[PDB]
Amino acid sequence: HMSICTSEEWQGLMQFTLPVRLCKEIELFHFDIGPFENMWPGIFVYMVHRSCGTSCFELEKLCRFIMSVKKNYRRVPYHNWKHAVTVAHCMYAILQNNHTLFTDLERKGLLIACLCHDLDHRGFSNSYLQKFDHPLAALYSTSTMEQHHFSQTVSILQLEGHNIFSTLSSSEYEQVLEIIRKAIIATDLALYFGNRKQLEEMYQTGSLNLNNQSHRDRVIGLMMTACDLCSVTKLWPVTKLTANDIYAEFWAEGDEMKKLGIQPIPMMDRDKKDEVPQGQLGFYNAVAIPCYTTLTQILPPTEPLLKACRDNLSQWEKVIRGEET
Ligand SMILES: Cc1c(N)nc(C2CC2)nc1Cl
Ligand SMILES: [Mg+2]
Ligand SMILES: [Zn+2]
Repeated sequence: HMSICTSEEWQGLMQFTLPVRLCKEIELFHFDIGPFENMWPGIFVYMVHRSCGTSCFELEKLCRFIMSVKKNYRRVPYHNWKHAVTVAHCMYAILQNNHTLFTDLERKGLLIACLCHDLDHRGFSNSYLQKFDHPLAALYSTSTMEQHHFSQTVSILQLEGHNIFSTLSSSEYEQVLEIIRKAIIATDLALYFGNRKQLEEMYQTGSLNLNNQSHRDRVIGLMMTACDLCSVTKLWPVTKLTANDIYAEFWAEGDEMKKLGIQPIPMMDRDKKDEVPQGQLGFYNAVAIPCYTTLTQILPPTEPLLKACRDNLSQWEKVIRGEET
């Protein structure tokens, strides 16, 4: 079952107003929510109200939904409430800059999918769950955690007073749940490689057509990867601090494996931290740079993400060369 927020929590959120000085900052792709922890639920309400409107959702239901989602993120080093709001902010910046390409249903579904995309993450990878035959891997054979995050999103919507989508027609309700399911499953990095390869081929051959639902689904999937990996698009000190959290979580998985008698892969071994800069250079070359390159080709307003990713790749190269630590 899903944890539920308290009345004090959602009522407090209903009263929040964003300081006007932050309006200019929140619109920027490089915005880092880090320094504003108490404002994170309020920043999410602000982004939903800007993209979709103050009357898109019943305010009481939206505040209960957000505070219950926060309560169902766990105290893990990386896949936590901060990550959820960071990914939702990147989606907000992408949607704001490509507004007319997305329907009202898609913008509301994608912001909610981003806030919920790692719901109830336990700090263990799909690799761990599958290798050790965890019951989640029996229920969900592929994209294990992602299917769980979607099931948890539906469970929160089913809590009394939390169904923010109940006012949609029956056809739009089904459509928004499908947008959310596909977007959350797209955050499984195993699916990204094939998705990006298909999109690059569609773009290069001139067959990419945003009026085609299957092509829209793929573009949305790439947008979800771009948002999920957006710590690589922040200013260097922020990118480096988030990388410490990414590895702290993977090292705890590696420690658990060692206790269970299985040697972890080097990335998850805290005794192999010296290999992190080369691991990051590999991740940027194989995953991040191609992701933002293809995204910028399809959605030119997203170019700042690619520029920042390239800047951070250069910083990791400087670390390898001993110019930075
Ligand atoms: C964003 C992100 C991510 N999801 N996973 C990694 C693995 C340690 C390589 N690095 C980054 Cl930078
Ligand atoms: Mg995830
Ligand atoms: Zn994530």
